[PDB]
Amino acid sequence: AIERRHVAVLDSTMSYVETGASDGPTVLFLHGNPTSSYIWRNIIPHVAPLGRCIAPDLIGFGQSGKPDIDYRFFDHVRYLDAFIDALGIQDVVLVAQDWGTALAFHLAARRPDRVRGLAFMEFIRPMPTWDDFHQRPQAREMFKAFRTPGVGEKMILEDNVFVEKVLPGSVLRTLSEEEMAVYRAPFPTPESRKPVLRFPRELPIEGEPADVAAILESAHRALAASTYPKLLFAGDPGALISPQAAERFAANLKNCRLINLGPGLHYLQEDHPDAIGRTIAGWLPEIA
Repeated sequence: AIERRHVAVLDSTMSYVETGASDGPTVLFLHGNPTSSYIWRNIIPHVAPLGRCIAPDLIGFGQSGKPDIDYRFFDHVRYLDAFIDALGIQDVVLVAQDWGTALAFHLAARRPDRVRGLAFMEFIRPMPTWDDFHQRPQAREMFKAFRTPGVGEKMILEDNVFVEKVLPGSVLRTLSEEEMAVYRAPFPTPESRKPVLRFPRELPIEGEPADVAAILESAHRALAASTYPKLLFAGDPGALISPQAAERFAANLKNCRLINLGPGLHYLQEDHPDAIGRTIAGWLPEIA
């Protein structure tokens, strides 16, 4: 009982995977850069017996449409909101990673009524300095380059380094040639890679861009006050989130359980699908 579908959204379409009607909650899975619903493929089967799983491809990613837009964070907000409306999704449990977490936090800040729980990992937070981005200095230098005009275009649009090198580089196991062919499929041309280049330029680092920084600071205030149940997964060493930062974050949030998965980098779904899926499955009955 699983299907890839498409739905008209604003000026385009979005693709999504759906497991269909369930007596349990609706569970909305949100990927980040430069992945798609595909990253949840080994996790969703653990959750499907307990809830209706919906995993969209963000606009410009996966099998979603490629409209002529900027692909800013605010564009993703609008397309995801319209996706939610088009499917009639109401109460939801959010499962999110990377930019999917920023979308989840901003959704919960505006519509707290609807958010019944949040399982998250490797999340976006305002970063006052570059030392607050990532944990390895060579990664900081690379993302500084992505954020530099001209240089980032060459690296991401022309050479496709985010898909071809950064993605497999932040998985401990080796992604197979067939897995990489799926991950590369949305991005055959420099033009198609525009969303992949815009995302790192949206990261709120040193207060810039100021519009994203302010919106995510507000979303984090709402998250800190919120009372819905939460699961925070973390790897060692992780990438955006160190083990120490994850422990402090989960300790300070309300109703938040920390799951230390063990050795892992950024794309934790690729190294720990059973642990993530089984843990979410065991936690959903607390929500219902």
